[PDB]
Amino acid sequence: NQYDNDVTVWSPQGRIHQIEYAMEAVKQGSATVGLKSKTHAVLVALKRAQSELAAHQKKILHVDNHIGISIAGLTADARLLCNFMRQECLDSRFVFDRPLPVSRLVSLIGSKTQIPTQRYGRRPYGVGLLIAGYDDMGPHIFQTCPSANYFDCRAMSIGARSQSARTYLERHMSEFMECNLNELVKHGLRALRETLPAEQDLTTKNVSIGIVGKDLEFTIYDDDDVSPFLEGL
Amino acid sequence: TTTLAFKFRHGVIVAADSRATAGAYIASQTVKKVIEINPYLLGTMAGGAADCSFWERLLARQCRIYELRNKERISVAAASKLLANMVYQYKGMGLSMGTMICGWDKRGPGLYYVDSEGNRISGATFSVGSGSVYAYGVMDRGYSYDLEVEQAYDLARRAIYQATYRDAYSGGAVNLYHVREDGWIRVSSDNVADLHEKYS
Amino acid sequence: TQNPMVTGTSVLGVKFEGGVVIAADMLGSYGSLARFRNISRIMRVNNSTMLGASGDYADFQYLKQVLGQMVIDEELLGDGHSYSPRAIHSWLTRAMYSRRSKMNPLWNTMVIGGYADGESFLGYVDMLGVAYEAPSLATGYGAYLAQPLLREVLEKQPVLSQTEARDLVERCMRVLYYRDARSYNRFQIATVTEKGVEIEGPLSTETNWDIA
Amino acid sequence: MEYLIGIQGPDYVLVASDRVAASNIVQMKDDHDKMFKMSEKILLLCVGEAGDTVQFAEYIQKNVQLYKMRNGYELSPTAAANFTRRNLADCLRSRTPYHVNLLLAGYDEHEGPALYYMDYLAALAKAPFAAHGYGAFLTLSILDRYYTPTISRERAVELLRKCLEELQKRFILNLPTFSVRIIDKNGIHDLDNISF
Amino acid sequence: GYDLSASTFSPDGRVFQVEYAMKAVENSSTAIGIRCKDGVVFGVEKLVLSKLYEEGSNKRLFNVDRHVGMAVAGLLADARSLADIAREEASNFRSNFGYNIPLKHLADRVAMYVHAYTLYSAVRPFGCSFMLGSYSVNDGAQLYMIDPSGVSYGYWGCAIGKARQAAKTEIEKLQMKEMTCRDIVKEVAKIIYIVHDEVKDKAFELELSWVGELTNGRHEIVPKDIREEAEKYAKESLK
Amino acid sequence: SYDRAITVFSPDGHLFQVEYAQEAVKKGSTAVGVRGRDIVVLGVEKKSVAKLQDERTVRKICALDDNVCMAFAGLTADARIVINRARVECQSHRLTVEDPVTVEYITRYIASLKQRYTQSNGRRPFGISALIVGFDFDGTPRLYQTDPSGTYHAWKANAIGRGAKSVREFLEKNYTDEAIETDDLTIKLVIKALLEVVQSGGKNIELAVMRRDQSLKILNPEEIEKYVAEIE
Amino acid sequence: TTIMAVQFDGGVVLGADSRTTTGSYIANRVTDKLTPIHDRIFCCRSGSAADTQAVADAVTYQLGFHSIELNEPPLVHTAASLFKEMCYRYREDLMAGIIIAGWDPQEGGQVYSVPMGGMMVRQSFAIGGSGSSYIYGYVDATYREGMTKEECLQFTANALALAMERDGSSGGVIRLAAIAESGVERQVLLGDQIPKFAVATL
Amino acid sequence: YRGVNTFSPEGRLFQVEYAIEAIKLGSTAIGIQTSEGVCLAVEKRITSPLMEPSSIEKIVEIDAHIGCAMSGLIADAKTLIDKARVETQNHWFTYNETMTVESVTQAVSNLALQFGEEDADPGAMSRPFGVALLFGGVDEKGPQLFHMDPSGTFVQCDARAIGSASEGAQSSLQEVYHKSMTLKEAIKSSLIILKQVMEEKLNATNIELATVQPGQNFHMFTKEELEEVIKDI
Amino acid sequence: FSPYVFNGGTILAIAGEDFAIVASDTRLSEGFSIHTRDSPKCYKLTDKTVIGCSGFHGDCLTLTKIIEARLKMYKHSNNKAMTTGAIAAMLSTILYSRRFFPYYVYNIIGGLDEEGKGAVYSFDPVGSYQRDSFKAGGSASAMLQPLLDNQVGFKNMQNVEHVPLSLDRAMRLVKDVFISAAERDVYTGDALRICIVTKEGIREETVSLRKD
Ligand SMILES: CC(C)C[C@@H](C=O)NC(=O)[C@H](CC(C)C)NC(=O)[C@H](CC(C)C)NC(=O)OCc1ccccc1
Ligand SMILES: CC(C)C[C@@H](C=O)NC(=O)[C@H](CC(C)C)NC(=O)[C@H](CC(C)C)NC(=O)OCc1ccccc1
Repeated sequence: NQYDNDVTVWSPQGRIHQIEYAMEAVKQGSATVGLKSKTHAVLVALKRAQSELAAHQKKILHVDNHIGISIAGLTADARLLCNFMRQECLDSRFVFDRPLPVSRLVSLIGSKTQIPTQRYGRRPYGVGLLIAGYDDMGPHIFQTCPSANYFDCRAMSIGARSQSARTYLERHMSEFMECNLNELVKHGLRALRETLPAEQDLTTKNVSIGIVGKDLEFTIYDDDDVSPFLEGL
Repeated sequence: TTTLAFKFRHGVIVAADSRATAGAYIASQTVKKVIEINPYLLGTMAGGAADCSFWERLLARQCRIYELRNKERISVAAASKLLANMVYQYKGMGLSMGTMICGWDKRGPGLYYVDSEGNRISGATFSVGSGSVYAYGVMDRGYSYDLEVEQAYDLARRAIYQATYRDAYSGGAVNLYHVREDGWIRVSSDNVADLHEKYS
Repeated sequence: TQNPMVTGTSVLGVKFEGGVVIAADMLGSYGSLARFRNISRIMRVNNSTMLGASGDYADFQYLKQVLGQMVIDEELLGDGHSYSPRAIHSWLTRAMYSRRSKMNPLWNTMVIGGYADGESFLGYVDMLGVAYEAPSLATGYGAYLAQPLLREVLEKQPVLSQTEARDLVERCMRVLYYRDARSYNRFQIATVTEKGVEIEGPLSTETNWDIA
Repeated sequence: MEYLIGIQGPDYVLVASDRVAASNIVQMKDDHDKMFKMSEKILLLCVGEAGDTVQFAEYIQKNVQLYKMRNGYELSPTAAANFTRRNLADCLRSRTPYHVNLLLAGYDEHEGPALYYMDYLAALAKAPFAAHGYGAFLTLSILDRYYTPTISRERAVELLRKCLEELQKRFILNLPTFSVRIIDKNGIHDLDNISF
Repeated sequence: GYDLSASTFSPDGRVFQVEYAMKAVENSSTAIGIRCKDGVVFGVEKLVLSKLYEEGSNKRLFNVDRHVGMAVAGLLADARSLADIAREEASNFRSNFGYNIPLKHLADRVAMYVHAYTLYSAVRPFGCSFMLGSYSVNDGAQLYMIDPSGVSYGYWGCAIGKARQAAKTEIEKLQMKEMTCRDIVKEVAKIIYIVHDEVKDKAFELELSWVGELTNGRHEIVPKDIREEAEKYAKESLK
Repeated sequence: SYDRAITVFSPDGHLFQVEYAQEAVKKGSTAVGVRGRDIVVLGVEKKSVAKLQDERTVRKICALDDNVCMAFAGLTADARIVINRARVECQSHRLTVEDPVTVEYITRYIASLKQRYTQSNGRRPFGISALIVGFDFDGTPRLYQTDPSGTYHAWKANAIGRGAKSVREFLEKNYTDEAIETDDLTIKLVIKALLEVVQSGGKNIELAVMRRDQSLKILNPEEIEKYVAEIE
Repeated sequence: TTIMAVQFDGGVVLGADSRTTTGSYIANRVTDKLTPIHDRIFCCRSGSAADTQAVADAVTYQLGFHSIELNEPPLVHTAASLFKEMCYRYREDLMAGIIIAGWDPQEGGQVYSVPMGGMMVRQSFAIGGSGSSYIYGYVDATYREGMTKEECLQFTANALALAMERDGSSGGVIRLAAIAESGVERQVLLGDQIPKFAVATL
Repeated sequence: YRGVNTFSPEGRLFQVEYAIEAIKLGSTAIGIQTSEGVCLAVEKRITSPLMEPSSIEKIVEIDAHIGCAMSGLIADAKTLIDKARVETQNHWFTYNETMTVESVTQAVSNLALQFGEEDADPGAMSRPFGVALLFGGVDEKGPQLFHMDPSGTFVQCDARAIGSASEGAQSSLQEVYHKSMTLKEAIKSSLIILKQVMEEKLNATNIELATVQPGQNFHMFTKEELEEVIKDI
Repeated sequence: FSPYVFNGGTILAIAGEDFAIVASDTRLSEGFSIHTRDSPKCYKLTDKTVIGCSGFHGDCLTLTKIIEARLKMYKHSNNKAMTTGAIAAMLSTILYSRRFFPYYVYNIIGGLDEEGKGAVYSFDPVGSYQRDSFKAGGSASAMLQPLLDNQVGFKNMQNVEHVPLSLDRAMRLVKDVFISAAERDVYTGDALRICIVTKEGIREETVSLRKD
């Protein structure tokens, strides 16, 4: 019980326990799904409220006109990362007058998130991200971890009870490329529904959707704005 | 420009013109040269338009913070000292700013003159601007601590009007303010052209 | 650079149907002295961008080193994204403006030509951060001598062919040699099209009538 | 320019100063006060560039009062004068010099009355009498002619009047009113203003 | 408690923190690199953790410079950080001296940077091993490998990861000193398939890169057609 | 620069370094303060004269300004540092605001300083509690208390230091408008409260009195003995 | 000051005058203006004596450490690059014009010019200094491609002699140095050894 | 041992968990949001009769349209309140507008959790703030009530109770609160619950009540108003 | 080395009951030469706000980019778009931040206020700003202003009804003032770009002026 108190301490098995715990934080978070087609990248998140009289915590944030994120973990760390991403996107537009490519933005995140995991007194970022964006290379979906590692995905889910969602995405992965925007969103909602604990249904109060496309700047749908998508499932 | 303020029995009267020039060109004739720092505090602007507007606004923010922290309105002396200290850091760097701080504090009506050159003094009557010399003559001859409210309004309007008549860089409308125990009130805004007809 | 030492003269540029062409002589003048007569003042920024520069040559070499390094770094990623002529033009404007603001300017006037997405680009950047895009450009004395000829033709005919643009550039280069005291007879022509960037060898203004 | 004058007697210090605050050929104030109360027995008379005088004098005043509050006793006039010179000299070569001319007057129980002279270069001198400003040129000779070490305070005020009358008759600037104060073993006493 | 920091020697003179870092490198999938006459070839056994990952995700082959490649094993996050350091070292060299950094010099600079992280308690050792390869006409093909401890050596054929020992045995029979890159690519693919364990790991994707005369001295990914031929050859060999 | 987190939370949400600082205040000598109608009185119990110490240099009652004074209970060295910081702030407030400080303002300043030391890096909490009394410019008497935690409150009458619970209990029952009716009656209330804990009385207690316009005044031993005699 | 460097097949030839002046006074009349940066790498200095000496010393330190680290002989281009980097960065503080000439296995004899401002350029032959302005026509008229080492030595000697004759800031003796794979051969032409051209008399 | 930036096996920062535990030691505070306005109530919890209740300021005004209620380590909240006031005035100075309640809560929450030990600052905060804040105000969106915790997480809530009696105060708020509730009903309901949870008998001197309405500014009830409401209550 | 150069340009803004017009010429020049003839000084900021910047083009581009960045920062933080008044207040602070190295730029913001009515804000180089009903700035500011005061302001005219300004009358007035200015001001007169802000959106029109 002496190798799990610092991030600069390797364990005998060649594992850093502090990083493992940070990965365990995002697991306690709430579920969120992200998928892409030939034209669009979609983020659907399940928001939960601490109390019945409290508003559901927001999970999808703006980064730029072509990039958005879904968070799962420590919100304070999420805002710190979101702030960093926005500045990087702004700097690219200011210097090159051009949107920052999604992959290059993700690489910057990994570099920033890696530094804390190697210095004494620092801690990993306790937040996972699902980055959805559109660039000259087409739609993109990325996944980030408290360990400074990222994966270019075609459909991913993170958060509590997200394995049931990942099971659905793998089963129907073959259809996402050639489906329309309405069909693609419904696929994201159906997966999120699987994560839900049986006696509970998707509602306009707990579902938030984020869409980015070829000719569609990143937009967030919440509250009654989600009703058109839910109608049909 | 011509700004003017004096203390009398029923508070302090503040008056100014509304002209801003860029060299010999009349940039505007509707400039508000009196800043409502607080419902009980006023500030006048003379010199650089940008310098005056920025530093008065900075003073207004500082005064508001002071009230929130201390749960009591800042005094006129403290507000003028705040402005004097803020602008003294940039002494000799080219700031042009001549201000009068007018209000009603716990000690009573107050009138302080603060200049970017570092001057900070209090007095019964003050006049700042290019036309200040002209407004001093009219104000000095007609001023009395026992003036009636209506008389004080007329003296302030006349002093500004005469200054606009003799000073090329002063003109527009005469904005008049009156600070009382329960706060300041916007008395009137009379155009110089209309005043010229009334006085002649 | 507070005071330039070795400087290049005017640089020309004009865009045609499907590309852009830039010209500049190979001469570094050390204040009324044709000191270095075989220096190329045109650079291949990348596969779809080329850059000519006037003013201090050392500052031009510095920008060559910096800009060349960035292009290398972008190619290392291999993610399918490459700097466009507009992106390079934007980067140069910021670099020039920032140096001017710090009061340590890069004493240069640069012309950026490129061709991407089936669209031609031609941009200008001064040492003070002034930038814009025009159908034709001419820095230095080219603004007084060569620009009137290019503008007159382009107003008559908005769209030119590659051959017409090349002939127009050669005529302007001839005029500059006649009337510019800091010009040289050997010059280069760089062209960017869908096939990339090609730089022509040390051409000479052979057509030089001297009927006195 | 402003005017300061100080006369030191056997057991008192008499100081006076004009009460004019001008701004480009206009008297903005006619009752300006140029004397700062360092302590119960020390007065600082400061003239010079606008802003510099108030900033310096107030800064010294805060320190001198702080010394009294921290140690339980007030600074001596000599220590206060040397403290002022140290601060002025230190700032002399900095990026923010203070252009102020100072007269420090005080009374100590043991040493007695003391008058100190200091220019903007921070050169400190102890003199029986001193004056600052352009008026010093016209009044210093009067003091030299009529001053004696054993001058009574009644005679000192008369001698001060002769100096101020000379300013009215021969000086070019308009200095109608003068603040007057005296320091002795009982503290600082404010006398009637000398007016014309 | 002698193994809790990199700034303490064990009683017998061992830095356990460094040793544990190597242990982490020993849990990754194998990655091999073979030097030949023409140039250098790299190969990596990329396991597909989930079918939801895009092909090419978490690529373990990098181009630190236009003429230098890089293969890595172990913690991927640390590897990417070292790749950024190598790029910085290569770029700084060109700006200061005006020509491409020699591979030996680049390996030395990165190795010292790695070694600086095994001396203090304020940081931890990089938990990753990587290999640098390049080819120049003047210097020829060159291949290097660096471990967590910061040790760098030249190799004729190197392995790192889980099946390091099995890969080393296979590499011993290639006789690479008189072979070309075209033939070596097929051999690299064959070895990876043999060492891989299909019973334990579900599936993997083969990533290949090379640098040599055929590429004109620029490190680049092997063309898709060549990779397909190599994969077919390796699968056919596994009768 | 030493930058370790001296003060941190603990299970059940406690700042042991703050609590330990409080038990350090409790070991100090008792101090009492009462707010009268036109007078504020501060009292303190002397552990032992020793017959050799110079009493001038061991005063536990200090004047922050002309209108404010305070008495502490805890580490003597820590109090001297806090007192000096308040004294410079009082002069600074005079310089800028051009008016004398108010008791609430200086109490807020001292409390914020103490709170900062409980949340700063590489620092130990101040081990003192202070009783600040004075008169605002309006003339209303004020009495405040500050703890090491950085909290402060306004008190009609309070006691800090050793045996403060009993003195506070005595004050609660014995504080009334009649008791503070006269200045002499207010002084006797402080003396009687102190006598609840200290044994000898008269020779083991120091008293300081602040009036509206007059500055701080320290009662002489003869005056203290006379009040003690009148009490009995 | 007159500094000249020429390139021939398999090496380079360097030459310079030997005059250093403070106004119109010749402080040193035998100054050596050819500073060996390394083995088979030389630099001819012109401009400010203090700046050139400081810059030459710094580059010598940098190149020596660089060569030791790489365990290979330095490249002439690398030596020029180090001169360019410092001369360009401190262009506002340095008054120094340099020409770097030497031999390396990779590229053979090379001549690089680093004039005031910090630009670098490879040249078949280079000249610099105050006296170089008087021989621009001569070197352009009398230069040929494919000259041998002996011809280059004579060509450099003639050019320097003419410049020293005309320029007032040049004079003294001519110091030459031929650099090839074999080594460095230095020589000094003084007195009657200096090439002589008859002065027209009417 | 156990640095401040340490992760528990369940991914929950030890320091944040302890700071949240410290909130339960504070006095109860209630805030209700209604279309007519927002009301804040807090138990003063007078310790001894000799203490002056006027000196306990558990409700403070950030700006003319923003009010804050505090619970926990009251000394910690002083810096958070000062930051909120400064941020509000900076926004007016720059944009000549009034910051929204959410933006003020966001700025304060960002300040929270910015604590560290190594390579942070010469005197950075060594521990999280042990205070939970209730921000009430009226913005362009109307009445707004926001709750901020030590973890830097903030969320809008229709009605929220914090303090030693948060569990049970929230229970009562659940039964009584409804969307169409008026401001008068909200004040009455808040007082009724406070009287229930408080150990001491409720009177006009041991509680603090403030309201913010679209028309009027931040208003703290005086004794005369407090006596009027409790009489009916 | 002077870090400033004047590039000419004229800008104008007129506020109406339900509209706001911002117009400017499209000539960029330096000294006696013309850089380009298609460089408008109008910049769209939001769906109901337009800014016109003229002066030193280097500072014009930087300021516009800074403003564009700041608007996005505000939207992200406050979750709502800026207002015309908020932009004006911010621009004053941005301009004054460089008081001792000012932006040599003249700005005029035109747009709709929160109530839906037109609003025009004029600026000085160092941030001094003030709301107005109509304003002209740039090279031909002195030429444009007097007629706007006479016609829009009805100043010095007696026995004239003060009819509210219509969009059509404003558009004709804008064209006429610029046509007159082009005849007398060298720095303006290549083309006229008109931006019309209304409830529906921002509309753009271009009108030719005399090339020289
Ligand atoms: C609001 C008042 C300050 C208006 C008025 C009163 O004095 N100001 C003025 O008359 C002064 C000139 C001089 C008399 C100081 N004018 C100004 O300050 C005008 C105001 C604009 C509306 C054009 N602007 C101006 O002169 O700016 C030029 C400038 C450019 C860069 C730095 C500093 C100053
Ligand atoms: C050493 C050569 C490479 C440089 C040499 C050749 O012309 N330079 C010079 O002679 C220049 C000439 C000019 C700048 C006045 N002189 C110089 O650099 C300085 C004068 C300084 C005030 C700048 N001359 C001087 O005092 O030289 C002293 C000296 C004497 C012998 C060797 C080295 C240096």
